[PDB]
Amino acid sequence: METVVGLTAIAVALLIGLGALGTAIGFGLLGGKFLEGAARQPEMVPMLQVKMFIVAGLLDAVTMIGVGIALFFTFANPFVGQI
Amino acid sequence: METVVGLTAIAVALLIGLGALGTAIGFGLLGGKFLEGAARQPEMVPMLQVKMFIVAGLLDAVTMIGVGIALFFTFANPFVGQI
Amino acid sequence: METVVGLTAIAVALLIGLGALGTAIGFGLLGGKFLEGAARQPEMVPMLQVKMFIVAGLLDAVTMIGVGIALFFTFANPFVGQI
Amino acid sequence: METVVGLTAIAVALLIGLGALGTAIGFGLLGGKFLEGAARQPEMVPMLQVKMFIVAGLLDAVTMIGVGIALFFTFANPFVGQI
Amino acid sequence: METVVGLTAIAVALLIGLGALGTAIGFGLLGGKFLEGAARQPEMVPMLQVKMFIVAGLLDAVTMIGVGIALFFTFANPFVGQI
Amino acid sequence: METVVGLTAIAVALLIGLGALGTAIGFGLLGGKFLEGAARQPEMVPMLQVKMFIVAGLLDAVTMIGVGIALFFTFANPFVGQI
Amino acid sequence: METVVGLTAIAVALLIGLGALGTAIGFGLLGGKFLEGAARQPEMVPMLQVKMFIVAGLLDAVTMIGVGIALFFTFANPFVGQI
Amino acid sequence: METVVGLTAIAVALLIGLGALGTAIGFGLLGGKFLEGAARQPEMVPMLQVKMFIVAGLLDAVTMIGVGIALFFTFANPFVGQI
Amino acid sequence: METVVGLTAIAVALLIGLGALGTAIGFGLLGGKFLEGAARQPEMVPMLQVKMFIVAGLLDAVTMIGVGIALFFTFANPFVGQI
Amino acid sequence: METVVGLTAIAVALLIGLGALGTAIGFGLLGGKFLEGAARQPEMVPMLQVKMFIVAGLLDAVTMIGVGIALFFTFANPFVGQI
Amino acid sequence: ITVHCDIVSAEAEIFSGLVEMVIAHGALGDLGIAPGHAPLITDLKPGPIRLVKQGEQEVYYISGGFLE
Amino acid sequence: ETASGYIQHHLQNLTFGRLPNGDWGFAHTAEQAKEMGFWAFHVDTLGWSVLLGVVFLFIFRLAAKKATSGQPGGLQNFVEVMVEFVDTSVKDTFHGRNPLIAPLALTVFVWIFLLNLIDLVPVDYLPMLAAKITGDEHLFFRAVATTDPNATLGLSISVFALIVFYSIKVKGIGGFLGELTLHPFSSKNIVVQILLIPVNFLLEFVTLIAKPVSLALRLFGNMYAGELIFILIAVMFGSGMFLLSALGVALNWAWAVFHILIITLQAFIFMMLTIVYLSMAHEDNH
Amino acid sequence: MNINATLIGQSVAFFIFVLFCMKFVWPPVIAALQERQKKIADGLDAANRAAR
Amino acid sequence: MNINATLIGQSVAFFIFVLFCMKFVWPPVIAALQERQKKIADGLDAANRAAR
Repeated sequence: METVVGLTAIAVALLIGLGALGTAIGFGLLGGKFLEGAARQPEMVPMLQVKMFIVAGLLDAVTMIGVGIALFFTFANPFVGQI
Repeated sequence: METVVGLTAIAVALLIGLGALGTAIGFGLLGGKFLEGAARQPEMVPMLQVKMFIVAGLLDAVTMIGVGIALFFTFANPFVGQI
Repeated sequence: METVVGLTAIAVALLIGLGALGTAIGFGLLGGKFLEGAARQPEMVPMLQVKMFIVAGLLDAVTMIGVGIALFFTFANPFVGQI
Repeated sequence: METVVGLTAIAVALLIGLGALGTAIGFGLLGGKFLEGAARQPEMVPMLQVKMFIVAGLLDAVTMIGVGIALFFTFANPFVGQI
Repeated sequence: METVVGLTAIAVALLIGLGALGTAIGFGLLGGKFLEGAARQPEMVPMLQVKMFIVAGLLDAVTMIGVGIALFFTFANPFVGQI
Repeated sequence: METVVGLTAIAVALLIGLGALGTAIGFGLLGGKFLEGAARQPEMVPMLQVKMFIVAGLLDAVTMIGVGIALFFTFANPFVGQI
Repeated sequence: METVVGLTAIAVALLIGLGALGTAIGFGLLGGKFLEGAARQPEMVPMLQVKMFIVAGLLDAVTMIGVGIALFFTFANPFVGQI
Repeated sequence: METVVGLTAIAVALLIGLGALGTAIGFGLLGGKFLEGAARQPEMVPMLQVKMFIVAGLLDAVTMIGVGIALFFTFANPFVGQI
Repeated sequence: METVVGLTAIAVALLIGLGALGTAIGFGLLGGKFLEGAARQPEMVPMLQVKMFIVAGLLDAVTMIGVGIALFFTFANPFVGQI
Repeated sequence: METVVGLTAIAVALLIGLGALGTAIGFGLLGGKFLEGAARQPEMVPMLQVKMFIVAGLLDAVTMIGVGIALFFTFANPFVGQI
Repeated sequence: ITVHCDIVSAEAEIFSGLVEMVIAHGALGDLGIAPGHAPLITDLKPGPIRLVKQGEQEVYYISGGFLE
Repeated sequence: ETASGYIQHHLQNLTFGRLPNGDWGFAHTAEQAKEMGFWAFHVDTLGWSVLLGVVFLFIFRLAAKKATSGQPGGLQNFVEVMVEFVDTSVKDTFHGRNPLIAPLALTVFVWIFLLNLIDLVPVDYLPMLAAKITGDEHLFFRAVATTDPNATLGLSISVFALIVFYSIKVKGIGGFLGELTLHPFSSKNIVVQILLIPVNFLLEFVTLIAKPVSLALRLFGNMYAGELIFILIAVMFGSGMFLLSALGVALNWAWAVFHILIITLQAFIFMMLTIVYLSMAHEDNH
Repeated sequence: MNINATLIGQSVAFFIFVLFCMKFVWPPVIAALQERQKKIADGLDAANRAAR
Repeated sequence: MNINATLIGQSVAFFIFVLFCMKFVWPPVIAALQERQKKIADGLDAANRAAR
C-alpha cells in the first residue's frame, strides 16, 4: 500500500506545481502586454481590462481542472481503493 | 498490483500537468499579441477576437486529448486488465 | 510482468505530454504573430490565414507521431511480447 | 513509514521550488514592463502602479495555494495517516 | 530481459517526446518570422515560402533521425539481442 | 530512517535550487528593463530605482520562503518526528 | 550485465533527444532571422543564404558529435565489455 | 550510511549547477540590455555601469548562499552525523 | 563495476546532451542577430563576422570542456580505477 | 561503495552540464546585443567590446566554481572518505 | 560636454547654439538627449521641450515636429 | 559539545506554560516546549518586540514633545525626515483623507527596522549575557523577533484586520460580498451571472487570502536565513584552526555588510505593501 | 517551526500602539511642518504683496 | 569548541564593520541631516527677509 500512497503525494505536488509554474509565467506575459497597452493608450484601459479577462478564462481552464483533481487525490483516493 | 496502480497516478499527473503548463504559457503568448493588436487598431477588435478563437482551437487540441486520456486512466484504468 | 506495464504507462505520458507542451507553446508563438499581422493589415487576413494552416502542418507533424505511437502502446503494446 | 516520509520531503521541495521558480520569473516579466511604462510615461506611474498590483495577485494565487499545502505537509501529514 | 524492455519504452518516449517538443517550438519561431515577412512585403511570399522549406529541412533533420531510431527500437531491439 | 534523511537532502537542494534559478532569471528580466528605462532619460533613474525595489518584494518573496524552510531542514527535521 | 545494457538505451535517448531539442529550437531562431533579413533586402539573399550555412555548421557541431556517440553505443558497446 | 553519502554528492551538483544555470542566463539578460543602453547613451556609461553592478549583487545573492551550502556539504557533512 | 560503469553511460549522455542543447540554442540567438546586422548594413559583414567568431569562442568554451570530459570517461575511466 | 562513486559521476555531469547549458544561452543573449550595438554604432565597437568583458566575468562567476568542484570530485572525491 | 541644438520651423528659427541636455515628448515615450547620443529620427508629441544649457535652463512650447 | 547541539540550542525559544507544579512555569527542553499547546507564549520574542516599540516611541515622543516650530533639534530633524518620507510615500500611493494610514506606516517601518537591527550584533553575545544574568547556563534565548513566524504573522494579521474593516466600512457588507462574487466576470443576464459567481469567488478569495500569508513569510524568510547563516558562520571559528577562522571573519563581515541592504529592504517593502493594500480597500477596479 | 499564542501579545500591543502614535506622535510633528509650510508660503506671498 | 575564540573572531568582524561604517556608511547620512538643518534655516530666513 505505502508505494501507492507515497506516489500519490508526489502526483499531487506534480499536478499543482506545474499549474502554478504555468499560470505565473502566463500572467507575466499577458499582464506585461496589458501594462504596455495601458501606458500608450490610457483611454483604452476600461475596454482592455475586459479583453484581458477573456484570455484569463482560457489561461486558467486546464489549471483549475488540475488543482481540483489534486485536492481530490488528497481528501479521497481512487488508486488506494483499486488494489 | 500496487506498482501499476501507483505509477498510473504519476501518468495522470504528467498528462494534465504538462498540458496545463503548455496551455497557460501558450495563451500568455497569444493573448499578449491580441492586446497589442487591439490597442493598435481598436476598430478591428471584433475581427481579431474571431481570429484568436481560430488559433485557440489549434492551441488546446492536443491538450484536450491529454486530459481526456487522463480521465480515462483515472476511472476504469486500462493497465490493470493487462496484468 | 508488472514493471513493463508500469514503465509503459509513463512512456505514453511522455509521448502525449511533451507533445502537448510543445504544440501549445508553438501555436502561442505562431498564432501571436498571425493576430499581429491581421491587426496591422486587416485586408490581408484571408491570405495570412491559409499561410498559417501551411505552417500548422509542419508544427504538428512530429507531435502526431507521438500521440499515434502513444495510442498504439496503450491498446496494442509491442513491448509486453519481448520478455 | 520511512518511504512515505522521505518522499514527502521531495514533494514539499517541488511545491515550493516550482512555485519559487515561476513567481520570480513572472514578476521579472510583469515588473520589467511596469518599469518601461514608468519610463515612457512619467505621469502614468500612479495608474500603472495600481494596475500592476491587480495582476500581481493573479500571478501568485496558485503559487500561494502550493506554498500553503507544502507547509501543511511539513507540520502535519495526510499520507502517514494513510499508513 | 524485463528491465531492458521496460526501459526501452521510456527510451522511445524520450526520443519522440523531446523531438516533438523541439520541432513544435522551432516551427513556432520560424513560422512567426515567415508571417511577419509576408505581412511586411506580400510580393515576396513566393520566395520566402521556398526559403522556409530549405530551413525546415535543416530543422527536422535530427528529429527525423530520432523518430527513426525510436521506430527501430519499437519493431526491433538491439539491447534484447545482448540478453 | 536513512531514506527519510537522504530524501530530505534532495528536498533541501530542490527547494533552494529552483528558487535560486527563479530569482536569477527573474531579476535578469526586471534589471534589464531598468537599465533600458534608465537609458531613455537619466533624470528619472532615482525614481525608477525606487519603483524597482517595490517590485523586488513581489519577485523574491516565494524564493525566500523556500530558503527559510530549506534552512530549517539542513539542521532540524520535522519529518524524523513522524517516524 | 542487464543493468549495463538497459541504462545505455536511456543514455542514447538523452544523447539524441537533447540534441534534437536544441537543434530544432536553434534553427527556429536562426531561420526566423534569415526570413526577416530576406524580406528587408531581397538583393542580399545570395550572400545571406551562404552566411546562414556558416552558422549552421557551428550550431550542429556538438549535436552531430552526440548522434555519432549515440550510434556507437547502439551497434557497439564500450560499457557491456565491463571495460 | 552509503545512500546519504551518495545522494549528497548529487545534492551539491544541483546546488551549484542550478545556480550556475540561473546566474549565466540572468547576466545574459541584464548585460545584453547594458550593452544596448551603452550604445544608446555612450556619455552615461559610468552611471549605467554603477546601476548594473547594484543589480548584479541582487542576482548573485541566493546563488552565493547555495554555493556556500554546497561547499559545506563537500568538506563537512550535516547528514552523515545523523547516521 | 556495474553501478560505476552503468551510471557513467548516463553521465556521458548528460555531459554531451546538455552541452549540445545549450550550444545549439546559444548559436540560434547569436546567429539571429548576425543575420539581422548583415541585412541592416551589408557593408559591415567583414567586421561582424569576425566579432561573431570572438563571441563563439566564449559560447563554446565550457561545452568543449564538457565534451572533452565525456570522451575521457568513455575510453578511459577514473571511477572504475578508484573502486 | 559503488553507489557513492556511481552517483558521484552523475553529480559531476550535472555540475558541468548545467554550467555549459547556462553559459551558452547566456552568451547568446549577451553576444546578440553586442553585434546589434556594433551595427548601430560601428566606431564605438572598441568601447562596446571592453564593456562586454566586464559582464563576461560575472556571467562565468558561479559556472567556473561548478567546473572547479566537478574536477575536484573526479580526481579527489570527498565522499569516498566518509565510510 | 556640449551638443549643438537648433529649434527650426518652416517659417523661421526658434532657438540655436550649444546645450548640455534636451528633454522631448517623443511619439513612444519621453526622451532625455545628451551629447554623443546614437543616430535617432523620431516624431514628437505636441508638448514642451526643455533645454538644459551648461548648469541656465530654457523652455519652448511646440505644436509637433520631428526630432533628429 | 558537538556543533549540531549548538545549532539545535540556538533554534529554540523561551516558552512560558502552566505546568501543574504552580501558576507560572517555563519550558526546560525542546521536546517539553513542543509538547506545550498553542496557549503558551515566547517570553524572549515578546520581550524584544515590546521593548523596541517603547524605545522607538520614547525617542520619537521626546522630540514630538519639544516641537521647535522653526529650526528643528538634532534628533527632531531625523524624526521630521521620517514623517516627511512616509507622508510622501503615502500621498504618492493613496489619495484619500483617512488619518490612520501614515501613523500605521511609520510605526510598521521604524518598528520592523529596529526588530531587525538587533541581528547585526554577534549571535551569542545576548544569549550568554541573558544566561549569566538569569543564573542558568543552559537557558534558551533568541534576540531577533522577526525570525519567529508568529511575530511576522502577528504583524500581517493585524494589517489584514484593518484591510477587511476599511473595505466593509466604505463598500458596506453587501457591497464587500458583492466584490468577492460579482467581479471580475459579469454578464447582461442572470442565467450566466449564476454560472460566474463561483468563478469570481475562486479568483477574489484566493487573491485576498494570499495577502496576509505572503506578508508574514516574506518578512520571516530573509531574516531567519540571515540569523541561521550567521550561526553557521559562528560555528566556523569554533574549530580553533587559523586558516578556517580567517575565512570565518571575512565571511562574517561580507554577510553583515550585505545584510545592511536586506534589513532596510524588508522593512521598506512591508511598509509599501501595507500602504498599497490599505489604499485598494478605498477604491474600485472591477 | 512551533505555533504559539505569542502573535496575540505582539498584535494587541501593536493595535494599541497604532492608535496611540496617531494622537501623540504624528499630530505634533505634522503641525510643526504645516506651520513652516504656511510661513514659507505667506513669506513668498509677502514679497508679491510688496511688489503689487 | 573554542567558545572564547569565536567571541573574539566575531567581535573583530563587528569592529571592522563599525570601522567601515564610520569610514563610508555614517558620514553621508549624518551630514545630509545637517545640510537639511541649514536648508531649513536658509528657507525660513528668506521668508523673514521678505516679511521685513
